Amino acid sequence: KETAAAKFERQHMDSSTSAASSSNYCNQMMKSRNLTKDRCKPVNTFVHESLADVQAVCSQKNVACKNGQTNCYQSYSTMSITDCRETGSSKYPNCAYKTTQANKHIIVACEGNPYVPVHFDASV
Ligand SMILES: O=c1ccn([C@@H]2O[C@@H](CN3CCOCC3)[C@H](O)[C@H]2O)c(=O)[nH]1
Repeated sequence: KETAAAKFERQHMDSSTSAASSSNYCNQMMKSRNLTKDRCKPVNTFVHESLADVQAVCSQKNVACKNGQTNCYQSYSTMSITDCRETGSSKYPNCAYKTTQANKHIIVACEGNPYVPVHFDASV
């Protein structure tokens, strides 16, 4: 199958690129990470920091999750991220995305033992 931790890594981690995401990046990555199989996932963020650094966020600033749960954590430092946002003219199965790089604090939901990221909540 796929654990929640692994699913977070597949959907949200891209440590291999520092911050040079081309205009093609989201189009390629949304497909390669299997986020366009059942539908075009409308919004998805990739984090270009080490797995250790992102995992460390679960020990950082506790904040409320958007859904009202209390297991969200905000990074003390800004992180290099790429936001992928489905274009207005994107039509499944040909999902099309705008690629936007940012340096922002991330907010993730953490669960389990070990306590690790399982959802990407927001960037601020
Ligand atoms: O800045 C972001 C914000 C969201 N996501 C994605 O959308 C989040 C939740 N959505 C909330 C609205 O209903 C559809 C699902 C997912 O948890 C997360 O995968 C981002 O990736 N980066």
